[PDB]
Amino acid sequence: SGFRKMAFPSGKVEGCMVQVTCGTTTLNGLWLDDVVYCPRHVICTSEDMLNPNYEDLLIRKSNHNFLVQAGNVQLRVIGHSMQNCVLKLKVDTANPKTPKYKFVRIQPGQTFSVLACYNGSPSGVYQCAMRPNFTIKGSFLNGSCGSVGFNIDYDCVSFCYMHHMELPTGVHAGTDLEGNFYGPFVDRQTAQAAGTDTTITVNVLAWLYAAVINGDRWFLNRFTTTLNDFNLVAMKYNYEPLTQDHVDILGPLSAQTGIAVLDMCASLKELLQNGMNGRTILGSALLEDEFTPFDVVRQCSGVTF
Amino acid sequence: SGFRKMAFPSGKVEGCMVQVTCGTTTLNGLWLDDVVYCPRHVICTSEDMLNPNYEDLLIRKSNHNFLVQAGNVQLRVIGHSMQNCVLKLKVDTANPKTPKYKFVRIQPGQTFSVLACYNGSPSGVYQCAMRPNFTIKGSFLNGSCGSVGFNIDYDCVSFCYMHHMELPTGVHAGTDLEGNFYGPFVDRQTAQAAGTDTTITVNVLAWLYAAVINGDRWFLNRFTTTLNDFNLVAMKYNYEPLTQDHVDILGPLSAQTGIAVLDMCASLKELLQNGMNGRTILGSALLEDEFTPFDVVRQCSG
Ligand SMILES: CO[C@@]1(C(=O)Nc2cncc3ccc(F)cc23)CCOc2ccc(Cl)cc21
Ligand SMILES: CO[C@@]1(C(=O)Nc2cncc3ccc(F)cc23)CCOc2ccc(Cl)cc21
Ligand SMILES: [Cl-]
Repeated sequence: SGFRKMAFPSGKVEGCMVQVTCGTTTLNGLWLDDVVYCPRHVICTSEDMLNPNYEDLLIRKSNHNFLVQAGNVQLRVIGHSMQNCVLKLKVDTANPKTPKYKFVRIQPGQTFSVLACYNGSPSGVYQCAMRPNFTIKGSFLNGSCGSVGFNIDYDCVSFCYMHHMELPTGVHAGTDLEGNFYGPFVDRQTAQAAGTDTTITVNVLAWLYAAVINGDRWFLNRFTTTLNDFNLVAMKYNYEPLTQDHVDILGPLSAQTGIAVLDMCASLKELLQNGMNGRTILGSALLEDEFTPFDVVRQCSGVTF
Repeated sequence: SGFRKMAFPSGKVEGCMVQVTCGTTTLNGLWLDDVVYCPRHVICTSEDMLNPNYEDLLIRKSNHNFLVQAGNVQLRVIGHSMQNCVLKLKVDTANPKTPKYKFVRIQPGQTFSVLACYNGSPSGVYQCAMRPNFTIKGSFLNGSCGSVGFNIDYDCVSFCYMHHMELPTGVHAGTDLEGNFYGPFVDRQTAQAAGTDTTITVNVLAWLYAAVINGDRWFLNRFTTTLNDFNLVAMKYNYEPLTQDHVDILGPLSAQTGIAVLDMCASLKELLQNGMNGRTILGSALLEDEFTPFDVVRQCSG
């Protein structure tokens, strides 16, 4: 019993975190094989960030301008190239701790673990979801750039996020490991804002199934709904549309608890129109949307890595 | 910016998790140097659990009755001793991945990261606190026994908890790494129950200071309170008494925000009276009590 916001074990990722310094800017890099990946804005000064020409700024740098520190060992940079918003620093030494890995681009609603780092040193691990507005509600201070997001499937680490910036509302923006931003963001000091966010409907439903598995049933009712009626209601509360794929994905949880996906949608509909009425669900007074259906199955079954 | 429930990076602890098997019982062990620590109930059968005589059950076991698996490598048990509710299995190989570590016994209100494991394999990491009733609100299924709680301050892993039991309310009980249970719990299947739980007041105050540091001030008020008047109100909402030690501990956060501890206590009193009125504090509609003053400083400053 118990339901916690749980991150993947961060060990396989901790063995890849390095410090990257270029001039006065220090941030984090991900050392996989003989390449260190980091935000390309490490080459920029505060004045450069206003309007940077990254090819022009990069062509002026030599390998020795990048200081890469792996623990108390300085790695030697033997090449450098840019891929979208990520800088790839070729180093002489392959990381002996390189795990089996993939670079995956995730969709909004998908969750991942973030290993927050400062000066190439991991300080914390937390779980978060890629919001529908492509931001993440992370916890990052100055120097956290280059910290990464990941999922671990079997023994393979799928790197899905690299931290680049904080928006004025305190939320965060970054890229996949191929340097493509999630969202309409750019790595430039200019007016940028997170768009209107929505709630991840399939995730709230997954978390309602987690509450039922853990003995919380007060929100259940005799009612069912149609997918179309539920979406008409959901749109009204800034909830993402629920598709047939979401209903299919919730199938296993629907079979385990005996509550049909549209039966649980009628609970969610009632919760949106009437509130919790002083009650909580899994120790929360808000409907939680940062657990996917797969996270619920993994935690309520104990999958290991 | 941002305030998350943050766990410590679990890598240093993952390299210590082993599987311990004794007969039909399989659970987790913590391999540090040449010793594997695990709950002593690994020697029990489901029937032995009502009234086990651990010294009598242990004296019947030899080293080869304990199968210790570190990854795909079987370790050789060369000794065994019991220390309170922990079984210490001496093994013939020191863990090459043994980090710099300490065994620390924590007080209620303290937080730590849990590396939940099954069959010596880590499955997840989460943050939690030692409740005032000495239980932890963890996420543990059958086979999670032996999973550990820890903090990492600097490069040293301080092991503070080892999981042993799930109480009937779904909450969890365990020991420090010297085998002393937190709370009035015993490693027996006799009727046991978590005492009435309360909110960790100093932690809610720390989290209110975290909200102020992150720009949330809506809950502040022009009022102050005496420590005694605050406690009289706090007791009525099942909040732990706030001691002068707690007020002193909140000193740094008070100095950083410019809000006196007793002024923050007056905001809390008002929050308890009014609720949040549709508002949130750091993305939460409930008053959070699983962040200590130390956690707030660490996450907001460094
Ligand atoms: C690299 O610095 C920028 C940045 O957002 N940094 C930060 C990232 N995360 C957390 C932060 C917390 C506090 C803080 F002062 C800065 C943070 C701030 C300057 O403008 C820009 C413009 C574009 C880009 Cl892609 C990055 C940056
Ligand atoms: C060691 O087994 C006991 C136990 O609480 N196990 C569990 C621990 N954690 C999570 C669990 C989730 C589900 C479950 F069925 C059992 C769990 C089972 C009940 O009797 C006792 C009596 C005393 C002690 Cl110290 C332990 C135990
Ligand atoms: Cl303590």
